[PDB]
Amino acid sequence: QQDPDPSQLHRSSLVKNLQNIYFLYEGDPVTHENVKSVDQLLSHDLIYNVSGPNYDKLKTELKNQEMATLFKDKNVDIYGVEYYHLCYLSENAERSACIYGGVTNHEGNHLEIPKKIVVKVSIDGIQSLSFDIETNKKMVTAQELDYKVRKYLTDNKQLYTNGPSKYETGYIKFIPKNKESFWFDFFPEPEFTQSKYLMIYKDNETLDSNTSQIEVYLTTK
Amino acid sequence: AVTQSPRNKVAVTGGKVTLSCQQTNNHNNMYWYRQDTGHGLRLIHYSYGAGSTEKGDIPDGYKASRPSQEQFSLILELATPSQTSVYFCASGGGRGSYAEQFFGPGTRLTVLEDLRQVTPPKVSLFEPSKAEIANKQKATLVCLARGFFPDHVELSWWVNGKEVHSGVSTDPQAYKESNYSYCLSSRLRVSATFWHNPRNHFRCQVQFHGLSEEDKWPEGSPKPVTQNISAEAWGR
Repeated sequence: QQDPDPSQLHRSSLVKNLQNIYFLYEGDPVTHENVKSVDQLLSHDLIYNVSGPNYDKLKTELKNQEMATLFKDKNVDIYGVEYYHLCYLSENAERSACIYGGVTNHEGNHLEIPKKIVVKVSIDGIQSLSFDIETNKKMVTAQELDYKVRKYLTDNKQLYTNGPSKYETGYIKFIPKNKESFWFDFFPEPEFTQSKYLMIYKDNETLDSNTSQIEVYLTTK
Repeated sequence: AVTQSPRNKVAVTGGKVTLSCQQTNNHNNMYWYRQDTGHGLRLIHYSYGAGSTEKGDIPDGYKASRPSQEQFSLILELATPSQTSVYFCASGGGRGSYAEQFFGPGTRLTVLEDLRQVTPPKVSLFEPSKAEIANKQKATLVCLARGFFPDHVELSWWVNGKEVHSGVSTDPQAYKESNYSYCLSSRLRVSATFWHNPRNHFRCQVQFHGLSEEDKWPEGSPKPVTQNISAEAWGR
């Protein structure tokens, strides 16, 4: 994931229903400690018998069949951004939520004291903001961190609103220890769906919470 | 079933208003429309499901929220007179076409510069014209509510304690009679023989939805809260 060029970023002013991104990062994520699959639809996904305000079943599509059957029986911890429209879990029964990735083994991945990760925000080429992110997982998913980053920026800097955004472009760059860095565009294509957008989390990319960095790049309208 | 709350609302310009829609049909799609005298029913915002909303045809000035399958809210951050209207909510299954939709009871929303114009109604009952009360064979009572504002009222007829819809002839809609004054009327027809029976009881029930607790009214004058006034009368 080699850095993005200005022309490579999505413009927020070009999104008709950007508030459907807002909802995702403005509200609570779906989190579950030590649970194990219960069912499955496609070969690359796992279904859990967990509940939340709007669901009694959770489906998580993973990277591939391999990763799916890899976590199939293990006791995982779940942390993701769920969506409801177009969330086919079965044929009939509903009240199910869907996400991508957000899975990690629960046993021996927790920390005594939460690990704080510094998030260095740069607005208009000027890194003028820094705030902390916290996690208690040794190996955390980029998704978990990405969410925490956006939940903060939305609440404090109005990254997203139920409508337009004050920023035109934006992205988060993950800088792992001895591995290639990568990033996620904060905005979607002019026409999108939560499900199609959230595929950035499907590869279930995990990071060493102790040796990973986070940089955020924003430009105002 | 589809419900809306509030069903009546008077707001001050520049204030925040929140109309709420609750459904029990478990339909994925929910809608928010507005209706304007003479004009049509227009779509403001709608939703394909929880956690998402979509811009309708006249989204400007409105925000929407779909906290869950059952609830769909319409938020008006900065209320303005142009937003005075009758709002309708609706849930929809399948593709969400009209034949697949179910509407709420509607919500009257009136936005004013200040609430000092809001006034309850004057209700009066009238006995049948001496003329018709001979070579008419039918006695017709008239109930008139007027001097009220805004137009958030209901008029119902009750004879002998039980409600009646037969013979009743209420006006389709409150006719405005002045800038800050509405007027509504209704007739109740019965047989002279019935109207002349001292045992029969006629009652015109009128309800006017007025300011609520949430609404702040300048102390000193009586807060024009909701009223349930009734003009009654006996036979002969």
